Amino acid sequence: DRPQKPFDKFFIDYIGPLPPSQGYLYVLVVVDGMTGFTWLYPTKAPSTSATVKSLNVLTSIAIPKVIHSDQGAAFTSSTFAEWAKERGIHLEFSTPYHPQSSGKVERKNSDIKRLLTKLLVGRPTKWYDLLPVVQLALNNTYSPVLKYTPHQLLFGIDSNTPFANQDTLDLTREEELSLLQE
Amino acid sequence: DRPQKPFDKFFIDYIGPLPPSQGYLYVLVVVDGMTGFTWLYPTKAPSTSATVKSLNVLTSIAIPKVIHSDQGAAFTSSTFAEWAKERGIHLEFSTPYHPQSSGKVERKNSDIKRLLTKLLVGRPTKWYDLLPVVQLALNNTYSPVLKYTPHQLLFGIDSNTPFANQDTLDLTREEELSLLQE
Amino acid sequence: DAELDQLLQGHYIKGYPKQYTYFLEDGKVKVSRPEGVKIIPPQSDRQKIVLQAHNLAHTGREATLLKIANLYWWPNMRKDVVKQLGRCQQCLITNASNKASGPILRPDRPQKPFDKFFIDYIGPLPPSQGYLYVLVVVDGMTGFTWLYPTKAPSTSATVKSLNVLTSIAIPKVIHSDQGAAFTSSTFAEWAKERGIHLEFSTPYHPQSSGKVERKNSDIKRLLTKLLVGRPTKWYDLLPVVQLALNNTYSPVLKYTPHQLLFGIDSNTPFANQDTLDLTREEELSLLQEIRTSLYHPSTPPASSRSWSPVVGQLVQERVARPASLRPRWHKPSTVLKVLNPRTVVILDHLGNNRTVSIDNLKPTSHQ
Amino acid sequence: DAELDQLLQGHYIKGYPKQYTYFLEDGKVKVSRPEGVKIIPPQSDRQKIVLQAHNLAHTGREATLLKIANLYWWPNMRKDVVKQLGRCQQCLITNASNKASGPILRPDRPQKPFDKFFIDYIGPLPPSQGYLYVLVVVDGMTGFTWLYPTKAPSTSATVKSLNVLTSIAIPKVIHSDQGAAFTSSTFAEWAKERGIHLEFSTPYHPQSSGKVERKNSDIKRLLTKLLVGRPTKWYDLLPVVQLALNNTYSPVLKYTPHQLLFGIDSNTPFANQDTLDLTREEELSLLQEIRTSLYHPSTPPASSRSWSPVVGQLVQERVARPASLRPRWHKPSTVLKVLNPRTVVILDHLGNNRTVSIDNLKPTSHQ
DNA sequence: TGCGAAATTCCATGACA
DNA sequence: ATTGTCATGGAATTTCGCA
DNA sequence: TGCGAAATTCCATGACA
DNA sequence: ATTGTCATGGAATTTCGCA
Ligand SMILES: COC(=O)CCc1cnc2c(c1)c(N)c(C(=O)NCc1ccc(F)cc1F)c(=O)n2O
Ligand SMILES: COC(=O)CCc1cnc2c(c1)c(N)c(C(=O)NCc1ccc(F)cc1F)c(=O)n2O
Ligand SMILES: [Mg+2]
Ligand SMILES: [Mg+2]
Ligand SMILES: [Mg+2]
Ligand SMILES: [Mg+2]
Ligand SMILES: [Mg+2]
Ligand SMILES: [Mg+2]
Ligand SMILES: [Zn+2]
Ligand SMILES: [Zn+2]
Repeated sequence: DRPQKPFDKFFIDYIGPLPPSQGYLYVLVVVDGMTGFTWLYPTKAPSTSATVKSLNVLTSIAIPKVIHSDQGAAFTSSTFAEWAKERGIHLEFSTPYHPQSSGKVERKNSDIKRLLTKLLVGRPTKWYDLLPVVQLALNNTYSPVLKYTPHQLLFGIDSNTPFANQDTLDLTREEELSLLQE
Repeated sequence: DRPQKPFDKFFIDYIGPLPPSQGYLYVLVVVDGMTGFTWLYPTKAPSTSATVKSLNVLTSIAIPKVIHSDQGAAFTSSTFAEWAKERGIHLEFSTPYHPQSSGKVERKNSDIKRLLTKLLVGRPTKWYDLLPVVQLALNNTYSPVLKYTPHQLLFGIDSNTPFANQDTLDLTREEELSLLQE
Repeated sequence: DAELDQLLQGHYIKGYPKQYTYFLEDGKVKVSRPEGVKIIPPQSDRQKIVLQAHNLAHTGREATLLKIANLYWWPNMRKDVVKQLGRCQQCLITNASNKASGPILRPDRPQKPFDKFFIDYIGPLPPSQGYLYVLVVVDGMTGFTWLYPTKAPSTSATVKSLNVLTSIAIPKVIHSDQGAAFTSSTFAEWAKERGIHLEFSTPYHPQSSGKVERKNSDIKRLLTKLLVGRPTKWYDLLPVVQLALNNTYSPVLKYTPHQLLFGIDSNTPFANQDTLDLTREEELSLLQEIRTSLYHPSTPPASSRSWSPVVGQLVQERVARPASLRPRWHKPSTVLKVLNPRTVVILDHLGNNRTVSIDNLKPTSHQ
Repeated sequence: DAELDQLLQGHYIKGYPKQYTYFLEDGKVKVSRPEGVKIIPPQSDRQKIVLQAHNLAHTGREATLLKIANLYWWPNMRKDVVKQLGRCQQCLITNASNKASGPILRPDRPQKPFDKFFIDYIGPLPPSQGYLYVLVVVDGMTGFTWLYPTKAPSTSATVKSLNVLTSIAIPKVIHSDQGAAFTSSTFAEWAKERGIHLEFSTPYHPQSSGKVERKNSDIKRLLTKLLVGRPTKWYDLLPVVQLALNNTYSPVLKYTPHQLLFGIDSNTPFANQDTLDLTREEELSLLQEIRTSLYHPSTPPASSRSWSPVVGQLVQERVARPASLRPRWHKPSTVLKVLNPRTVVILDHLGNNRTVSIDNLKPTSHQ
């Protein structure tokens, strides 16, 4: 079998609804299966329109051979199917109620949910501006299995923003209390 | 003595007052002494101002060493004297009531007065537009003494408007009668 | 499919080299070339493939081929690529030329004064005494120049000024560019009435009026120096500038335009007095000899990759004032006649005859 | 008069050749030279004579001398003529240069992606969806390009777009021209906050941003072809154009900007499949070798009459947006340091330090 | 028949919207 | 049916002044 | 070891306001 | 403190297919 490569498969999913931040409520998560590289797009609804509008930005940079997602309504619509067919993208769905992907992608999506929660507290409505720094952190995080960051696997170089200070990713006692009040 | 040359001496004089033509009443006549070449400038008064304004046009093409004229007030004024001194032009006046110049210039000024009279009749107020064709005629008229036209002596070439049909320069019987009525 | 059929069994077909193994796989004819395994599409599919690769970014010969060569191979690919490039209308009218024009002509200096005038307008300038433009009239043989201030580059202001000028002498020919003041019928009737032949530059090619255009430079340059530190009141300086330039030496000619016109300086500063002892006739004799011995330049060497027009060739005229995001070149045209190596008549994109300069043409690529 | 006194009696004076007869006539010292009889003005009058002849039309060396030589002669006339030309302020700031710049530099390609960005604005364009400009961001190593539509070339629109871009990676350096959007303090604070060093072209010299300026051409050229026959609705085409050019082959490099950035094509038409059997690590190993073996051009030959700047030399900066009938050159300046054969620091006409390109300088003539 | 310096010629450069 | 041009100042070349 | 043709490389040209 | 660039298509050169 052929070795796995970037752009072979994109894993997409929606995070939300979140507290309103500049009119946005959701985050469309796109993770490259081979490198673990992550793109984050803010949307206003888990709709096919918002999905197509956001992926149109990503696919003007690189087009995946396959997109994988759960059976969410935005992804199983005939509109999204026509959008994927026009670009030569094959759609691949996980079985209902049985979400699956890969160990690397599962853990990456775990990190994203946790990293967002830690910065939600204290400023739940300012996450729109933090999405850029969130992606840099996720993409320059060291991978124990591959022994390389997503940035290095995608570009073949070291990054100008190496996140050496590996964050705790756990909620401190104060943040635990303050998040509970909401 | 040095042979006579163009621009050695300009002879100037005023013709008028004439019937009003586009607001002008006089003609400032300038004749080069050596070639017989003639410039005609329409003015509104035999004044120093009109004289300076008209000669300023001519002296942006060629500047004479000497200007000769009668003792008319416009030429004997201290303003015109300062104008001539600024340009290095020497002023030369004929004795009061004893106008003099040269045979060639005397005859040229005769032709100009006669040629203007012949075209004044019938259209006494349209001479402003005819001044261009009047100069071409005067300057391409054959000289019996020098056996060359003013155009040829000034430029050293034949002219693109050779006036072969030498006009009568005399008033026909009809023009004699019609001019008398005015 | 019939051609590719005999290839799979082992028969020879011209264009397909014999020393390679052509096999079938996934319902596609393939071949093992040094660069890798490529698909050999049937003849009937090759035009559509070249089209799809070209249309990605409307790339030229090599950038289109490199895309096709990633997947396919067939005999003489670039031949089919060049075939599509010559049929792509968007590429033909948008791309730039890469062939320079032939070397410039140095037309003969007019033999006599008043043989040919070159006229043109300068402006608009800063308003001075209510005036905005300057009519520049240059005698082609002498360089002698007349300056007239106007309020607009109008036909009416041109006729007014030339009526005053031609009080001294009538020219044979007046040469102008195709500006509005000079191409009106009113200007043509004014010239026909006086035996003056009007001669027009090819459109949008100021080189053709280069004699007066070059004088325009000297005029502006001297006006600039005279107005340093002062407000730009240029109206009262035109006579000063006209007289100054008409008496300025051309270092290569060794004469001033005044001297070439009259053969003797007037009462200006530093008047040359060399002919003081000659008669006027001896002076004019020396003048006719000087006028015929003036330096004349020669056509320069052609550049490495220049083109020269041929009757029947496909060429394209440059678009005059192209809008934003619009092509810079017209649809292809046919060359009708070659008046000189730098001037041609073409069958226009509208359908008319048009006399144009080669600098506003490109040869249509890929024939 | 003391010098010219000994000349009349027959004594020798250095500079005055002995084999000529110098006599007196009309109260003026004269000499019979081959060209004719000329006046020898005393030393104390020669400066004023050169000045009067020059000021007629502010002529250069030979045209000024020919005027003087009509009447006068003295030892080393042109020496006194050049002396006045170097003191005429109006001539020094108005005349054109006749020495070309030294040959261009071909700076090293950035070694890695995201080492250096080149950014610039295109526009204004025909209004499309309310947008008028395009921010163009070009990675210097790969040529990979990002296109952002804006309503103005503003600092606020630049920060907004670069915040979205740098979501993927932060560059070391951003290179821009000195347009207003990039030179504001708000843009500097935005870059300092991110460890980005801002690097600015020399003023009024778009060659220095040549990497992105050249990409601007490809962008407009492709937009033009796509909009032939249609109304100029370019907003919805920017993503199409960005993707098309990022996957277009450079014939001299043999690679597309996408390939140089990622080392492997994505699911685009005609995707190159050469590395399908290598692992990603073997692919990235081949990518680092390709990135260091790319073609790099060399400095071209200097032209026949080029000048190169020297510390302490007098030079003059080109006037940015010169008004009508105003000089094109500033008062002379002194070269302080030579950063490279094409870039210098000068002591400005106002009094400041200024880093300028040699293409916007001329050496002051006559020292 | 030859040398150093001055005088002259050569000619690339750039701007005429 | 029309067509580049020429001032400018360093450099290259010729000429001059003298022996 | 050499030929005709195809494939590849060379590189002047021109436009990025 | 900063620096020209590169798609394009004929032409020039190299390589290929075959003997
Ligand atoms: C329909 O035809 C038109 O509208 C022509 C308008 C017109 C008239 N006179 C012009 C121009 C255009 C013009 N573009 C130019 C012009 O671009 N001059 C610059 C110029 C460029 C190169 C050159 F070798 C000489 C030049 F004067 C011009 O000088 N004149 O006199
Ligand atoms: C105070 O500084 C300013 O106002 C500079 C304004 C400005 C900004 N961007 C520019 C320009 C001027 C500008 N003149 C140009 C410009 O003239 N471009 C044409 C151009 C000419 C030669 C070249 F080699 C490349 C080019 F893009 C430009 O491309 N950009 O991006
Ligand atoms: Mg989901
Ligand atoms: Mg009188
Ligand atoms: Mg014009
Ligand atoms: Mg013009
Ligand atoms: Mg810019
Ligand atoms: Mg630009
Ligand atoms: Zn095309
Ligand atoms: Zn001056």
